[PDB]
Amino acid sequence: PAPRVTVYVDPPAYPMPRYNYTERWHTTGPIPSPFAQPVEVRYATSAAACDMLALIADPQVGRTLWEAVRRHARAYNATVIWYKIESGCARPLYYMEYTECEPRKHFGYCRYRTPPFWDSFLAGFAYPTDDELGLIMAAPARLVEGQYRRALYIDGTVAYTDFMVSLPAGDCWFSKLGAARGYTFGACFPARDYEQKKVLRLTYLTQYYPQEAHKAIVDYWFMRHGGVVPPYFEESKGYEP
Ligand SMILES: *[C@@H]1O[C@H](CO)[C@@H](O[C@@H]2O[C@H](CO)[C@@H](O[C@@H]3O[C@H](CO)[C@@H](O)[C@H](O)[C@H]3NC(C)=O)[C@H](O)[C@H]2NC(C)=O)[C@H](O)[C@H]1NC(C)=O
Ligand SMILES: *[C@@H]1O[C@H](CO)[C@@H](O)[C@H](O)[C@H]1NC(C)=O
Repeated sequence: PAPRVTVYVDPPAYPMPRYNYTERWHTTGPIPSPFAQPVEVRYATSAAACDMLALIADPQVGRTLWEAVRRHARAYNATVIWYKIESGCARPLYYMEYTECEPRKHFGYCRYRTPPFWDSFLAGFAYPTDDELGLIMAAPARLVEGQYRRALYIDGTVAYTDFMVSLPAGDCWFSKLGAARGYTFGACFPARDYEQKKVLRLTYLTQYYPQEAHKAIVDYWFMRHGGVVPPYFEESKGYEP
């Protein structure tokens, strides 16, 4: 019978970033609709309730930057958005804008970034993978089950991936079941609100730590309750009969 206790650990790490960039603060904008061949679907589940969950689908961004270098492109730009898809509506989860990026280097080497805009509930237990293209969730509560949509924009061109998240082991004893005032994900918006430009990022989401520190803060909380961070997160499975 495995104990359910806090454990000693070092404070959250302060990693050195990959590179120096200018952070663009206090920007807003309408988040594009997530709706409308069809979308590549993947599946993510956890064998144990206090496991880490990954949402991983290599989007082949390496090739599309290689394509741009072959056309002598001087730069590229990018936007990464996550949503929770429900009946009729979508919750915005994550927004991140990369501008003036170098295509000869690996994705993300950009002269300008916004901070990542996060849903407040989600940011307490989840952070982007190291390549900033997937998500890691640290022992999510069962209420996290659902359909998560990733939208990758390169040079204005979007590509979508869905993740069907299934959590049959239930809550973990230390899962975060709410943020302040018990709030869970933020408001679900229907397609029309997105189209009419009402889902302003600075209004519904909050600017947050870059991936290195974000991973460090959550990993610390996760580890202090006994969790082990895996050394690798494999690609999420597709549909299998
Ligand atoms: C990331 O870069 C994208 C392009 O690299 C930007 O999207 C492009 O913005 C252009 C404006 O500079 C659009 O302009 C088109 O060109 C003529 C002018 O010659 C206009 O009159 C047209 O009306 C206009 N056409 C269209 C189809 O809008 C580009 O078309 C547009 N291209 C794409 C593929 O979106 C993004 O704005 C930029 N993203 C960010 C966040 O800065
Ligand atoms: C730029 O930042 C990198 C890491 O972020 C650091 O190693 C380097 O010393 C910095 N250089 C300057 C000139 O700021």
